[PDB]
Amino acid sequence: KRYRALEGKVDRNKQYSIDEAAALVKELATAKFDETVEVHFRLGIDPRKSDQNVRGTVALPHGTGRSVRVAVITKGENVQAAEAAGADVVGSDELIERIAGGFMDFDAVVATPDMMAQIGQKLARLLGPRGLLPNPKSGTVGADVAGMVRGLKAGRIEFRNDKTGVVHAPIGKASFESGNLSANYQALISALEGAKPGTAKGVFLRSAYLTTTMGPSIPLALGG
RNA sequence: UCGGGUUUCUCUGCGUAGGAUAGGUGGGAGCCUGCGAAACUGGCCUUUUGGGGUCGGUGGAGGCAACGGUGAAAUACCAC
Repeated sequence: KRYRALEGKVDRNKQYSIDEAAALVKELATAKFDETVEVHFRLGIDPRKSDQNVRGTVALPHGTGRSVRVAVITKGENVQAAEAAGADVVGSDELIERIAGGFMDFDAVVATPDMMAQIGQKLARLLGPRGLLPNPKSGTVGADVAGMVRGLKAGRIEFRNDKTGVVHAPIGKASFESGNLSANYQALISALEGAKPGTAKGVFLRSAYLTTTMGPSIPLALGG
């Protein structure tokens, strides 16, 4: 159990908005190690059609307690511009053997302009239908594997949708401040309520709830 | 008796592989002694293919997830 002195201070009938929940989120987590509290939203527009899934990304503010994940595949003057920085698993053309041998937990596997065919002639039989490839309009295309892979540096990417009616993206950690849990919360209603491709209904935001390693939830308010 | 709603309580979810239905994210490695995990017999619920609960004989009480297995995710520990 262990449900008091952290839920006794919790009532699921009042409010705790932006400048208030931020000074009461790192609190409701007197459990074990570092404890992050989720930020819940509800995509319940119409959860059973192909044009209601948010097929886009989000970019976290500062620097989380994590790192940077990008398995580059390059050759030439792109190896010293991709190993002397801090990406992930970089070498040469043998990165088709590191992503077809027995491990695919890597992220945005980059390439080279004239070497896109390395992830299109050799890894379009396996890595083809994975939706994690470099193309000339989305993530990282061209010789931009040092400037806009910084969108994979300063911002936890993440792209997912479901079949029920719950969508909750993380802020990172609570190992910061009471003005930085609401600074990470200025990029979640700033990069997640913009999914309107084909058809939708009326009124989007309704309320908000929470989640930890021992809860709980004080319904977050909304406004200016 | 019927019409439904709301709220407390109650759980099915195998087109794929994956030993045993993972239902989702974060703390993804810890505590749990304070709120439905093992399968011998003519089963209800999923339908006499395997699988949570069983009514009772039958009678190892400490563990599991995982590296592996594995996939845009994994079978457990805490909640929405």
